[PDB]
Amino acid sequence: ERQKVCLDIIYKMMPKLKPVELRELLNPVVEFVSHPSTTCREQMYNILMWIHDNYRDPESETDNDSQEIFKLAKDVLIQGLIDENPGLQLIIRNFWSHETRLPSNTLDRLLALNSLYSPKI
Repeated sequence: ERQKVCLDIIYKMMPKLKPVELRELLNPVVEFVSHPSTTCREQMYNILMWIHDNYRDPESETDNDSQEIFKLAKDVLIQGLIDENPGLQLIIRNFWSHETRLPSNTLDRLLALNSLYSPKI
């Protein structure tokens, strides 16, 4: 419960931090991939979808953190397709399979599935 409320106070305060702070916060939240208590893990993934969608940086490259944390977020959000809980794994599957995160020509989707290799899976 402490960790779930912590992840809540870090989800609500998150669209105010600057990448310098979000970087130092992103370590012990992505440390939640090996967690029991699927609710805290769903909060982790649920802040990481935000961190992913609002940090894609569509060809800006202005900040090292604003692409390093996107690297780490991508790493842990593709590390969730193998989640040992249906539904939650289904949520991550739907997150990835929606338009504009994996394409749908089945050619560029094929070339894009390589981008989510991430050895860990």
